Amino acid sequence: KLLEHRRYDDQLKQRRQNIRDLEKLYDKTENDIKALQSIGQLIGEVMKELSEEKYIVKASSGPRYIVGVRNSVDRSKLKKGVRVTLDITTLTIMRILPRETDPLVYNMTSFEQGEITFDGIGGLTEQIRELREVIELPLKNPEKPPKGVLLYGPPGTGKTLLAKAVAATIGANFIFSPASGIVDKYIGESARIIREMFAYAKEHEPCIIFMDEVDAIGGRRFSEGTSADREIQRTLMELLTQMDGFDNLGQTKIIMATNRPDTLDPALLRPGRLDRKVEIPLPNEAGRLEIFKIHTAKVKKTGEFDFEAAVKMSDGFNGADIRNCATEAGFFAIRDDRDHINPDDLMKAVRKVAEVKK
Amino acid sequence: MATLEELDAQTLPGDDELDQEILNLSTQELQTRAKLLD
Repeated sequence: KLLEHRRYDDQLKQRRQNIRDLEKLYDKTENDIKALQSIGQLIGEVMKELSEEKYIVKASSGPRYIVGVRNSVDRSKLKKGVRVTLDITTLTIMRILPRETDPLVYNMTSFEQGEITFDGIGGLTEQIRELREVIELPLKNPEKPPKGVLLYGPPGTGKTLLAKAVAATIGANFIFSPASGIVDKYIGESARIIREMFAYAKEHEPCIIFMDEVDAIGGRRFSEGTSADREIQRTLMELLTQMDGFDNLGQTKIIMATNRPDTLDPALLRPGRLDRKVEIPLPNEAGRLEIFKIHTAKVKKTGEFDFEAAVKMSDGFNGADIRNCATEAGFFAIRDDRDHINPDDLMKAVRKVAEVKK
Repeated sequence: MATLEELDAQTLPGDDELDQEILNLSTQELQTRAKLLD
């Protein structure tokens, strides 16, 4: 007879609980429903203030317009270069705004510091120190700051990684720059790109600026004729303008990247633009063995796995080539069923690594 | 020993109200859901 309390409370409990489960979604959706009335409002920076109301504002979408204030507007606060919300029809301020632009992680590439520190790629240690002192420290010791630093040699040896490892050590925001996107086509977009790269960083400083392998947007060009090269020269110069120009690296620093240095504008290499031309030689037999037991041995390996003799046969390799040595033996490892690499896996690779190139 | 039965019984319609009334509250916006969407 007493089974009803359940059948009462069973319904009840769920039911009374099922109340707002359903009910929550309504208002939320309703907001979405409602917000469909909320309509978009144009944007622009104030070029200047003609009169208290009268403004010179280039539309963030397009050309200049004479406009007035609107409301909740501070004709005080309204000032040159100030992003404001603008009107579609009234064409006046629809709000006063903060501002920033560009795909920070895409067109700009925004990654904070770096993945592994300078040490993990150690064996470049010359640079490792040498760069840090000329990059990281000049911040923390007010007693020139450095203009620019240019990697060269084979990339990613730790080379490209250096940047991250570099980026890691400082605390600045590492900002990666690939080149051609800075002027694809896109029949323009030069400083606006780079200055956002400057200014965002200039505001977001400390920032690391790392410009990848810059021979498309860097370098002295060709006949120095016009392929749209005139785009490049500009772009080539836009940095020059920020560098040989008064723009400094306030807390934001610039890492230049090339795999070959001689591929760059001589004027670019100049101090006032570049104060460091960063070589990345191949690791020595020491440096290898150094990097060897670094990149390699941290992959699980036997002591059976042949440490130096590999290095003996390991010559003219880079940091990733060292990794290749590991990675290649790893083939034989998965071929020999090895989580721990065995010397068998190894020197087959080593020569095989020393095979294709030196 | 039958009180709470009739007591938990008189809850159900008032209980049911909750869901039964929200089924109104459902359709109210469920429409507007479909409406401004579709």
